[PDB]
Amino acid sequence: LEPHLKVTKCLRLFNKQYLLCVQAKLSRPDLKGVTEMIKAKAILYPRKIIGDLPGIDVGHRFFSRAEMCAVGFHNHWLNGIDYMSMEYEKEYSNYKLPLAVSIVMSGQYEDDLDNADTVTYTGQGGHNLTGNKRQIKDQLLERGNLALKHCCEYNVPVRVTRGHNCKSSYTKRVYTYDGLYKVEKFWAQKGVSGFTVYKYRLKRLEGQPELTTDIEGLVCEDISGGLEFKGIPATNRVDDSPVSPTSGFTYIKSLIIEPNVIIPKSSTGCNCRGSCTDSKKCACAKLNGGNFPYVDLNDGRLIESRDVVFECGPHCGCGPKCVNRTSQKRLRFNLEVFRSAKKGWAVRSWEYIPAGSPVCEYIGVVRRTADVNEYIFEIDCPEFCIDAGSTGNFARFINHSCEPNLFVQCVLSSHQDIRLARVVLFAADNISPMQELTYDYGYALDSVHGPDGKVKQLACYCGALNCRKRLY
DNA sequence: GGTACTCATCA
DNA sequence: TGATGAGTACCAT
Ligand SMILES: Nc1ncnc2c1ncn2[C@@H]1O[C@H](CSCC[C@H](N)C(=O)O)[C@@H](O)[C@H]1O
Ligand SMILES: [Zn+2]
Ligand SMILES: [Zn+2]
Ligand SMILES: [Zn+2]
Ligand SMILES: [Zn+2]
Repeated sequence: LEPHLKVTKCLRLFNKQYLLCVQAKLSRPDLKGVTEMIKAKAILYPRKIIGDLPGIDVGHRFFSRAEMCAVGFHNHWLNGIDYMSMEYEKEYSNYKLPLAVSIVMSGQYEDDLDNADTVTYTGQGGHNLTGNKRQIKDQLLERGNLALKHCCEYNVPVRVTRGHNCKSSYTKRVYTYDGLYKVEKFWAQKGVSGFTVYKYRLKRLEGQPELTTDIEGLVCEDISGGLEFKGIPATNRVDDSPVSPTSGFTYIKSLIIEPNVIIPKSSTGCNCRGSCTDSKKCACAKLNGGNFPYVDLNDGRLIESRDVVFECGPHCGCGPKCVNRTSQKRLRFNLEVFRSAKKGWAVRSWEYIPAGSPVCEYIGVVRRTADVNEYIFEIDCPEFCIDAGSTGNFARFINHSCEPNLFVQCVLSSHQDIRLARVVLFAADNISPMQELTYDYGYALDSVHGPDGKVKQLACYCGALNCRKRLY
């Protein structure tokens, strides 16, 4: 129902198509992903819209031009100016068409001038796509240039999105929707390359979140023992307790099996050598239904959720680099444990996390549920659970949300007993720096009874729009 | 139907 | 570094 959720699910569907095209090794799988979205009538906003799109807030970060196409936010994958064609002329009979609704500024036009709240934006045309990429002939008042002129004359604002470079390993560039701007005036003049260009002076409208630019409270330098490949610092700027999240608690990197929990028969595994790449020859690809569930992109991303993923294991002939061991690899991201206002400790990332990336296995002591307060994860892909109450990895610090950005994935690798699957958290969405990582704990309402005559209730503080207000 | 256009993306 | 990329937008040589 709710538009932010619609946007989320559209973007997840695009990400699925994208990764499937990457697996098929198709040219420009981003664009192919869009074509698949069009075929499936899955473009969220299939017609042009003036102003804001519901579910797309000012500040929204897009991870490719293609994503913007998938949502319907900006319909060309290349073109800087998106406008209503003459098809829209009866719908908007009092405006003069064409009429622009969205522009992208990515530093490609030498005449562009970016001063944040004020922008001088170059029209389209005569722009070289090959070479030093300069203007190579005069522009005229046509196409997008006309569209922008009409915006100026009819007081129709345009959405403005900026491309930004990232020094991250996995995402090279991001596009931020920076809000509505009015087209104040336009004119022709000689550009820096000596040919005529049209220029559009844009001024950011008020009534919007401010444009923004861009270790305090450290309580522990690395909550792992140096056991994670990337250290995980902890902070507390909520109060000044000097207490670390590690007090009382022993960080571990591998599961601990309680003595009365059975150790199932080891998986037979595959006979591939080095890395598994041929899905015909690989028994582990066969277990998954014939294809690998992970794609070899950004050190391994899960294409889509499954009842269970079958990874290579102890007896496979392949080494640790195998893409079908994706969730077994080193922590890829710089993370931080921080004190939340009302949920206790919480986890966020300092880096971008691509959708489908593994975040972590839930590590703790595996116990029979019959033998077992707030750090237990039942394995239900329930006879067995993972207890991180006294020992575990960082997973136990991740909070619940009614609108999460991580999801739970069961993985079999050491053995084939589904009751004892590994529990692994993957990014459901593309996650930006400093966003809290969360998953849905999945408790039923009124499942919990206090030791007396009361249903026991626990308030949710996830802050989501559709919060429902109770963990249970 | 025919096609000129184009502010990305790939190590 | 540049070759490709595909959904138009508009005319229908
Ligand atoms: N969305 C949410 N709202 C309120 N409390 C939450 C919450 N998500 C997690 N919690 C709290 O965190 C517990 C899960 S363990 C998660 C780590 C915990 N926040 C800590 O400080 O160690 C829950 O029992 C609950 O007390
Ligand atoms: Zn393998
Ligand atoms: Zn194999
Ligand atoms: Zn294998
Ligand atoms: Zn909630």
